[PDB]
Amino acid sequence: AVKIRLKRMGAKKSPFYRIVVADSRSPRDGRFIETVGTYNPVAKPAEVKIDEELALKWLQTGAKPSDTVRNLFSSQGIMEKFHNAKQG
Amino acid sequence: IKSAIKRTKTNNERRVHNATIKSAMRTAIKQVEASVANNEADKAKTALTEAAKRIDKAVKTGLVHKNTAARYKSRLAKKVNGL
RNA sequence: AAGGAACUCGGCAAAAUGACCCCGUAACUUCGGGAGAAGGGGUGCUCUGUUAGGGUGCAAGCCCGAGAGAGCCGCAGUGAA
RNA sequence: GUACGAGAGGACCGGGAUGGACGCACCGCUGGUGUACCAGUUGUUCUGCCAAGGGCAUCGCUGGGUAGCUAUGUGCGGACG
RNA sequence: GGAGAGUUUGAUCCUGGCUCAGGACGAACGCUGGCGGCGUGCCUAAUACAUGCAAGUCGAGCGGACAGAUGGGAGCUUGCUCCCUGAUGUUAGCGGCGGACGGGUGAGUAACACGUGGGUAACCUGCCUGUAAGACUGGGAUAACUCCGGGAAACCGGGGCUAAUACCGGAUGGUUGUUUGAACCGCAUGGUUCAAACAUAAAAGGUGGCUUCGGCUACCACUUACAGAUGGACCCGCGGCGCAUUAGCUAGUUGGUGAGGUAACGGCUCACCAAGGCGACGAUGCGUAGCCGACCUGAGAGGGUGAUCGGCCACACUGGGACUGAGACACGGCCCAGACUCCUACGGGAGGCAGCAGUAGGGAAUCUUCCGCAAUGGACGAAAGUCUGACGGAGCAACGCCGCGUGAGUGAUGAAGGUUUUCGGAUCGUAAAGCUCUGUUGUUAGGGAAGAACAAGUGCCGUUCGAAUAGGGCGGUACCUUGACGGUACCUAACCAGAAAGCCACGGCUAACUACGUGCCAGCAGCCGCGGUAAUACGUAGGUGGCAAGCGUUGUCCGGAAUUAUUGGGCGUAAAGGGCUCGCAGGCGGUUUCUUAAGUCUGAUGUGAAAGCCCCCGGCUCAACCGGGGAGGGUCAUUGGAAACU
RNA sequence: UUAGGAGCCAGCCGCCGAAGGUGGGACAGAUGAUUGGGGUGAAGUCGUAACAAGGUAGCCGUAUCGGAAGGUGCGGCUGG
Repeated sequence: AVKIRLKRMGAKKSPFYRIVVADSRSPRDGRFIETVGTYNPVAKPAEVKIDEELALKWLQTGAKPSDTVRNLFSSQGIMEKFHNAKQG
Repeated sequence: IKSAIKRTKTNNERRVHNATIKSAMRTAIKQVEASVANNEADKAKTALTEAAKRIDKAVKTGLVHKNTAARYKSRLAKKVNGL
């Protein structure tokens, strides 16, 4: 139930996203516990900024993200550092 | 109404079956308590095992929720301790 | 039976109410009352009881019977006056 | 809905059905009274006692009540000429 | 980071009122109105609702139906008809989990509801990880299926057949309870740990591979235990209203004991016994209202509001109960009554829009009965997928903020025309014409983003189990594939001054004035007040001025209002000293010294979420908006300091 | 082992229990003939009470009488 996930922000046409550790029972704009950095889809270049260390503490407690959120962690190697900890 | 009719067709069928577990659990306790008004300890020992047979299987099935059943155990158990 | 003051000078007459315990009581008031205002409720029998408890006596026993729980009865339970 | 009427309205004349008003009759049916009918129940006396009854309490009171006389109940009546 | 101005009067100062300039609206109305982003859009009626949709999902839980033709065979018309169970496909019912969240409304509620800080030794937590263990042996049904029966229907009843990860027994289990020991500690209840004994307490298979056909294996699910993660319940100080023309209020009330009951503490329930409890620091009562981060305003202190977005509670036609489920007393679930609607063959039933829209109705007044699951999200499933009125966008109204226009240079002749005039002129004025000009947008034709990251399937390498190089699992990378908005934004080129401005003011407040009409009449008016014949105040015209796609008026709230004055007034006569006393409560304290640390001062720690205000950057053609970082906000709690003053 | 027990349910029973009915009080609002004052308006009528020693110095509190402002009684006050 505890899904680390995106959070919809910004204007009407061009969205913005914040990567958020929360409960799924709260709504799409619902409350949370603690966040990690950002996401930008409307940039044709990069600038997806992640704290890159804080979620690994939450992943050791166990919080399954959706894959659209998860592959950003693969792009910065959070999960592979975490999989090394699971191989540790 | 929104195709949840399947709930009520099962909820009544579970309501009959759950109460048979619940009411037989009630009769097991009183029959132990029958052996408290009666002055029999050996009959109370085999009835306590007979009662806790239903009690321990009760939370195994559904809502009896052990923290009640601990009070169901010890309140019967001090009476056998009282004999 | 159905009906209720149409009867009639007029609820005249007649029925209706009553007992004791318990709850509850308005306006106004000269604070004494009004008041038993109104408005309803439980009352019998048998068992827990030679009762709780009192009186009486030296005890033995006699009288007074509070509240409840139980339960049985009839339409009714101050069954009558 | 016809003659009539511009409509609105609305017929005579003639058939059938059903009521109110009072009138005779009755008890099968709805109930009413039914004090030498049956059932319950209270106080108290009486048949030696229990049981079971009897008396008196307005027929003690309360629920029913058969015949009988009853009306609001049921029949027909004032028709056709 | 703090402007004032008209008005009492013959004249002056005070005093004191109201008036006015300002700032916001979820605002409405009048007149007009070209466009683009971003944002809101039933406050009154929590009044009633036509129609469609808003919650399902698993054939890899399971039986059967249901198609199917891989082939096999049959009868022949060469047109077919079949009989077996192909791949695979469908899922009424069954069973698993979800439906308690997502979403709306603001009615009650002045109290642990909320806000803040706390406490739990007095609690709970399926779905999440991680660890510890496991998953033995049987049993009886039953729906669907049919077969009858009863019903107008709603549907219901009976007789057989059958399944499962459905249900129910037996074993074994470190749960729990009992009994008896120990150890340690707290804050009384006690708590924690260890031993022994007793008592029971489970589980399930499915998917694919490998098989010696015994099975094994991964993966999914299952039972149990530990923690963590996770939300929830209960308790407590401290906070934010109106009235004393509400002063007395409560008997399960308030206490104890035991009992029952609840996940849990309890008069929470009941018996018994006791008579307390609540109160001038305002109980009880009543009117009123969802609260909060915040919004607006003020220079700050404060005041007003609690709409949208975010937190939480409460409610689901009105009221009451209750089941299954980890979790409800369940917004689109059941049962009951109350009103009402609908149907009935009158016997009976079905229904709940404060879900999205839309309509009625109310009212001054608030919008589209669209498209899409592409992104975000949830739901279930091993996944694809399915389901989504969450959400994504499109549509409406100047509702508001911001952004762009409505032509622009040159041009004196001061044209023409208009208005005024002492008839010289004056102004509408470089304003037009003329000339030159680009095309934001308007128009035409083209090009055409990012949002889309992926999943899934393929490829490998690593690691992990594995009887295994089976076969997987994750982890990496590699290929592939996915747009509602929408050919919309956008950009490219071509086209024309061509499409496009108004309302309000004009005595003094207050920037700006004349001419006609008009004669206490018609009419203005926020304030002083204007008109009984020369109205700069009425109405009109010209001409100014105001601001601009808006402007005025209207109702609100704040401000100016120091005009409830803590910061930031008064009381001789202006509004105001009680007629004066004795005084309980409350209020305040001489001097010197020791001490204490409640107040006070101060550190440290924990916390006051995010969005918003504010500091500073960055992004969108700038702005508005959006993003990044930081501060600030607490009569906060714990802890450690300071000792003059209280 | 040809069935009894256990347990289970139909059924009835009890407490609790919403809505309904009954009953006398609380408060809230419309309405009620008539009346009581209170302001508010065009040269209405009646007096002159105040403000000057206001033609009787006014004024507060109480009592009392009259068309009505007021009158005086008693005490008090300087704003006589």
